[PDB]
Amino acid sequence: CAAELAALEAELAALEGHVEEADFPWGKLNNLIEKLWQLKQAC
Amino acid sequence: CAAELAALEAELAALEGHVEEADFPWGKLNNLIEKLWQLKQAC
Amino acid sequence: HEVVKFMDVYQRSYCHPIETLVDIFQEYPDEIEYIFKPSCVPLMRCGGCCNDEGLECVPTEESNITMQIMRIKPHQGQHIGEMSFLQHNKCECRPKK
Amino acid sequence: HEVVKFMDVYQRSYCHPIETLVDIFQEYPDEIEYIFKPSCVPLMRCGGCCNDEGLECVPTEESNITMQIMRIKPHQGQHIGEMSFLQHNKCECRPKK
Repeated sequence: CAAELAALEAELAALEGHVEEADFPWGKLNNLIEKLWQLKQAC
Repeated sequence: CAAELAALEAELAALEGHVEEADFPWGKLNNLIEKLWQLKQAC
Repeated sequence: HEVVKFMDVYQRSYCHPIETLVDIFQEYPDEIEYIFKPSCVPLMRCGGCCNDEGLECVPTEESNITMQIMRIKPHQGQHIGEMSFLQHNKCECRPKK
Repeated sequence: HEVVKFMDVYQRSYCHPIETLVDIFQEYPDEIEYIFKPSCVPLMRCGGCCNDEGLECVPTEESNITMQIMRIKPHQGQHIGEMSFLQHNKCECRPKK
């Protein structure tokens, strides 16, 4: 759990500063947020 | 907080074994449950 | 009263299971002879937003939970028994049909 | 998978503030020129049951919370600003009118 959680949180950290960019990939962020919720539920 | 919380929890403990009695006072229980929720929110 | 930062808002509002107070009648519609106490139960159910008009938040994995519920039958009596309810373990934003 | 005991069910389902995912449009109906991202926010709002047909669960004390929300105006641009929402601090079951 801890490893995968760390990986997902780092992916989120690398996206979150970019959300105001015109062409930001919201779908990528959304898929990651679904993985984070699902991992927290399972863990 | 701790004192009032203790008082309310004891009131709940004295009611909860009686809920299957034909004439149990649901309104009394309901008013106590509202006080418990409100106290937890405030505390 | 700190202000909630954008990404925290966005994560917390995005489609995921959330505790939802669900009417028992709604789940057990073949039981119109009974009064249930409580009348509603706290269940994990998908909720929140997808932030895309073409998608909707739907369950992709389910589970079950059992709770003690009082069943009242007018002009007979009452009993507390164990009733099972569906919960949502995982949710996804998927295309509207 | 332990079964949830009656009094715990009853306390958890009884009228009280619960985190509820609320559509921003619904709260800001004079803003139909905008797309909001996220489109919904997590707010404490009264919910649950009263276990009496003559009563309904209503707020008796309110408060406010501020969140960062992206406001998009089509054919112009977007910005993240701070938006305030109403929350419910206390709820009671009171007579239906």
